[PDB]
Amino acid sequence: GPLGSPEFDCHLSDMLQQLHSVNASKPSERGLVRQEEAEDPACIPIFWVSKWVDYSDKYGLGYQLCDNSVGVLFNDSTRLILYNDGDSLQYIERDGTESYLTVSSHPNSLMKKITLLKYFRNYMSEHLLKAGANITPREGDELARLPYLRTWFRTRSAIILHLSNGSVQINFFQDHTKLILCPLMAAVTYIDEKRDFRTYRLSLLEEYGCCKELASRLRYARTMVDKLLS
Amino acid sequence: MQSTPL
Repeated sequence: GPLGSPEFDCHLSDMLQQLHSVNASKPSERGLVRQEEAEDPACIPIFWVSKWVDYSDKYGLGYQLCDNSVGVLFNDSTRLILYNDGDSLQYIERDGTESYLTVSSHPNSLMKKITLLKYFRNYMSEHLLKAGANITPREGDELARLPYLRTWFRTRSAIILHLSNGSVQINFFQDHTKLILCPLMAAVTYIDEKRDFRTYRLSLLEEYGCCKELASRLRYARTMVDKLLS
Repeated sequence: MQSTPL
């Protein structure tokens, strides 16, 4: 009978394909690298993770998005997000099912999770610096679908954050450099040690090249995306 | 672990 439109989510696959292509072009091995030619400021992301707390020993991973909304991915594989109005909540279970509630009007079974989210929110506000504070996100964030944290992991050197909109963010611990990868735009935003930022179209990095600093981080990114797909 | 502090 009728089919409808089953979700065949290709975003991670597309990201791998894009990274494989850019890396195979050996972008830092050029007679003259012309990195600026690959800039595309219009591809600036709408959302990224601005703060995070790994309390997975007890509760889960709490995070803030750049629009000031907060979320928690709990240890039971459920998600709770509080919008930037500070009142409205979205609850996402293990199967991806979404429901809506508020801090004052909610199912009793979610009381603990709401209390914990508030603890995460307050902790991040009191203690943590907002990443990309100098970045104005792409216009229309209120009109876009607010993403949640699908997957995350930490390596020795980085945290890898996979958002439901297909974006993958990699924050490097030692030097505070960060990558925001979007497979829809086929773009990467690089935040350097000085907090200066640039957005590049990956296909243009293939054509024009880039510095060793970015090229090496894109090789690492490919490895991380492979891990997400594994 | 946590992100960068103030």
